[PDB]
Amino acid sequence: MPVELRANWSEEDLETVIRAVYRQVLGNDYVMASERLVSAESLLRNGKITVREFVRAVAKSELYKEKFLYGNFQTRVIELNYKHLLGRAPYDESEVIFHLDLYENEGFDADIDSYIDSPEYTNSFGDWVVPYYRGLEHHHHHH
Repeated sequence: MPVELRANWSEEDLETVIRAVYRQVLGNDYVMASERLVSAESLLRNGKITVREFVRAVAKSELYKEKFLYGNFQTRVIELNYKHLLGRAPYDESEVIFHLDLYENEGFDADIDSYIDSPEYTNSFGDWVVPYYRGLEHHHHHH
């Protein structure tokens, strides 16, 4: 079931949204891992910023150099972001290579912003929708 923020929302629905995007760490009740976007929370809860922009805030909220970077592979990290922020995995090596080049040009911060302003992904996959696992079923043309 896709998580979406509708214009006619109840707080319980939004509570579901924010908890889906926020990084619920292995600590049950420690109010996240020092992850506090008080401005993003209030702006989103007022329906002023989009889920896209909220994704930005959460993705780079705390020091992103946690495990998936030096204790992982850049290719794998990109796939993680791709599947977590766009809800889908890359189609070819080219997407990964593009993001690798971007990571070298500006870094991980800019990598994140790429998943936001992406025009076709926003309109088609979800603008006020929270990235869910969108399994792309391999097909034989249309026959």
